[PDB]
Amino acid sequence: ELDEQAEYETSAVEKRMYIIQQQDVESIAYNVVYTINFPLTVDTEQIRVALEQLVLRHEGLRSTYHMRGDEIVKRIVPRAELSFVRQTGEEESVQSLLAEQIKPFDLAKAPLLRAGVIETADKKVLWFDSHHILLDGLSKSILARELQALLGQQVLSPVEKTYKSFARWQNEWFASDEYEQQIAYWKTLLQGELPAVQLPTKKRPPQLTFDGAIQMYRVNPEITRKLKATAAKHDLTLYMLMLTIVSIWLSKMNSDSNQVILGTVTDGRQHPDTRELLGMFVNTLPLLLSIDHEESFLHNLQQVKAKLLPALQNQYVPFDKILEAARVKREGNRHPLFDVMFMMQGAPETELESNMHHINAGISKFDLTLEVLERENGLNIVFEYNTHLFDEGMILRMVAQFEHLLLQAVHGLDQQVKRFELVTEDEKRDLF
Amino acid sequence: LRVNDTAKAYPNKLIMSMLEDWAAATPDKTALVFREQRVTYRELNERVNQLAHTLREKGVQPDDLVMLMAERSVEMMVAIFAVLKAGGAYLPIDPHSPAERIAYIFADSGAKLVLAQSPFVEKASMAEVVLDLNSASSYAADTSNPPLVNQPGDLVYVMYTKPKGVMIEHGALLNVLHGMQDEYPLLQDDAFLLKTTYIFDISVAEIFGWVPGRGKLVILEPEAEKNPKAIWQAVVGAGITHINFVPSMLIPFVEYLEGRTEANRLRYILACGEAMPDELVPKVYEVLPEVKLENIYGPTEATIYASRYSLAKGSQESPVPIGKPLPNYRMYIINRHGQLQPIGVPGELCIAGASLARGYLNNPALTEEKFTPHPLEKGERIYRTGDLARYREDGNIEYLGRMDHQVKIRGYRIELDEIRSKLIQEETIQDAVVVARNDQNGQAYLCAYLLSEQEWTVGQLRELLRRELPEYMIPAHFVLLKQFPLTANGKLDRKALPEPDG
Repeated sequence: ELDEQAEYETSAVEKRMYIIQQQDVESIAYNVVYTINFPLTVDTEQIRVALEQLVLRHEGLRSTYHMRGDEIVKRIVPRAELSFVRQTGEEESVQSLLAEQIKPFDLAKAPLLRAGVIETADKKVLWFDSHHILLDGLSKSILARELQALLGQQVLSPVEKTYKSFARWQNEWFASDEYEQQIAYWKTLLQGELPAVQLPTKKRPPQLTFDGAIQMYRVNPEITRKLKATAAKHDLTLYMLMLTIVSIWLSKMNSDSNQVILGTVTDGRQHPDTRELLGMFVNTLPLLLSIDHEESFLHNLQQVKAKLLPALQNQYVPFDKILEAARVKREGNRHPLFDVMFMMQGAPETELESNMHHINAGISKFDLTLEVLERENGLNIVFEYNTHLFDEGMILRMVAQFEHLLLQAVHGLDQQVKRFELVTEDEKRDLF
Repeated sequence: LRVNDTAKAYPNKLIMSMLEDWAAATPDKTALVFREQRVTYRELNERVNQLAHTLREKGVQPDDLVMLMAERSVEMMVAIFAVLKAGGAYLPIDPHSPAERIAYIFADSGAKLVLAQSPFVEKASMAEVVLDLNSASSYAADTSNPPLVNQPGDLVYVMYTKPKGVMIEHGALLNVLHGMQDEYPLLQDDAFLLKTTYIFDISVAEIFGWVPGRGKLVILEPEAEKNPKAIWQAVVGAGITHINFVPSMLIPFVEYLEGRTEANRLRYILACGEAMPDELVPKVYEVLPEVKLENIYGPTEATIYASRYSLAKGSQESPVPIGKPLPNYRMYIINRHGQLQPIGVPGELCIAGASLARGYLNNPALTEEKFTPHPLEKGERIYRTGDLARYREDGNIEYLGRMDHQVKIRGYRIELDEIRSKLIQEETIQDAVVVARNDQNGQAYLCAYLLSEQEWTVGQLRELLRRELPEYMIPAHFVLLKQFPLTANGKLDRKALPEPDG
């Protein structure tokens, strides 16, 4: 634990978030929006009071980022005033009321969080808006968990560690032999020529756009259990299975390319003493997967496993460092190493977390993001796609193709991947 | 040689003397057209002579400031020409203006008497000598043309812009009426339409531009002021040949496209008052071929108009220039130190010549501030407009806007016209408004006001601007509108610029 300094160093990933936001101060691209449907019996002031305790409880909600010369620096404010607006409306105007709430953040101003309650005839909808530099995936689970405890009239043990302590530990760890060995793996892996994933898009904008939309494909609970049973039968996780299906899908849409590249997200909780801290820990990893179309689906699952484990073992090299080691920089109309993001988060830890609906405000951080979410014993396969690159009809087709391919893989484990069709029968009929 | 070689000798015979000859040579020729009224030259001239004597009977010497507040009607023409024949200057007032300003204008003007249409005598509160314009009492039976003691140096009208009154001499006006008539001859066959309110210098062109060629004047009704289809009827109905317009009013007028036709007689469209958009030039010609469109520029202190640019049908201008000056006009673009600017360099636009206004009425500290004896006019004074402009290679002047508007934010003083050109490229966006706003000191956030009935969220709007230009000129705020708000002047002003939302 660090001593009470006036100012602290920021982590490499905190530096990246700050740099990205300061390069487009008007961008709401990294706003993390969630909703929770509460019944009318809940007292809204209790929610307001509970959130104010979490503000006082977590330094992340009182953290302010500043630029001291060329060093991105963090200041800890002792007390911050939380904006809490109250509005009454109707279900027909919820989205309109929410759009007015989505405002840019001043990273130099605390708290980096706004909230409010939209009361309707049926529900009292709690809404809160945070920035990703503070609220990553696990942090939200920690927030939902502790808000439920407080609303349930329980007490919380004091937070043992602070984010700034992890920031210093990781900064000093960057100078160790272990880091030099991890970045050496990335140097040898990413030195040669890297594969490019070309998607059937419209003409690309000269510069990167972030307008997007979401389509949700629901894998019913029955199929989901068979997938889990298959993965467990052959010593595999559901993540490895879905990753291999996405890799094959991208491969087939890329003229059956032998190599595919796609990004993923690791929890980034390197030190075990950070599982309870609010903060942005998740690290982005590039996955160089090889799809042998002549081999069976199982053989590709083993190859993906063989390629994945080295990546997960060297997962704690910051993405910006991986860019440095690869002699690659952010240029042009493509994203640096990958254009497809594959995110995956397990089932909600609590009932409150289950009723949290991730609101996409028309944003796509990449060309396409596949976020498989275990929800209600099924799989919510969210297709986050760039609206300038795909029409609504184009994604509904790609989604239908992915569904058709997923159904062939579960029913054809021992079949060669080359035998799985991507084009649907309805597309053949209309072509004729 | 290329810009100010405008010396063209013109007859110094006064405007009413020209009116008199036309009534004496061709009495029965149709002179005015107000709905069913088709007054002839002999009918008009005599009614004018009636009102002239009662003004002379009430001590109207030259430079006498006669006030007027008669809305568009045949009585307006009778009032104007008679006040001109009497010898005094006619001072228009808007009947719909607050009483605090009419009392201010009258007090500051020191006018001797007021002629007002019958309803507007009570609105002219505490006016010393009020001869009701409509009542027959104010007209003397004598119809003999009064003697013209008015010289070219005496005031003809006083146009008010705490407002200020622009004192203008007679000969200054004659130079433009003969100037416009040379370029845009309004002959017997041809007619003019009265669309602009007569509290603005533009109207004086319509009011008098029909006498040099023995044309007719169609007194468009106040009911059809802002109504383009009603205006459009007057074009085909009376065969209007000259129309004065403003960049704002003509776009609705343009929106009635080529599908409508039968306007054979129309010759010229003279736009003035604002910088003309670029898209408006080719859009007009498809809607109305065989017609000459002209861009006009003229401050009130420069005798109605000052500059004109003839727009060829086969040419498209990237900036629409305000053009070259009129006959006997000389325009100068000087920097803040009072020396002439070269081609392309912005500077304060200044007009000089015989057509400069006498100055501001009983505001000498301001008159000498704005009408400064400049050495570039051989000691004669120039009117400092406060407008930024520049010359083209061929010499046509380009209007750039008011001073202290362009800000070197992030190190660029480039105009905002290129920004307005990319918004309208999308069919969902109708027009363009780019105005900077300073809500607080040190916090300046520019705002954009467009017209798109289709919904555009906050996130999508910033990315639409990315497909046009990089991220360094994007407006800090965006505003959704259903119709552009304008002022009562029929113009776009930054005063009617509200706060951003959505």
